[PDB]
Amino acid sequence: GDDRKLMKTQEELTEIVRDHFSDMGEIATLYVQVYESSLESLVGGVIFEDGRHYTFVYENEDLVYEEEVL
Repeated sequence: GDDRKLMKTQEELTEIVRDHFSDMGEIATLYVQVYESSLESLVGGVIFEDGRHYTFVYENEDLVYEEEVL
């Protein structure tokens, strides 16, 4: 009888993404635009001081990213 499944938090999903990019440069602004309190996913891009906006999607084990270009 199975009601003890503990998942991530808005802390943890962000702390993964933050701890990652802290090892690859310096962030002007970090935030989340979309948080899954029901799954373990994280999107909100990331903005560097140096003017490098990237999108970022942590999906399970795929940590995909790309430049923001519209």
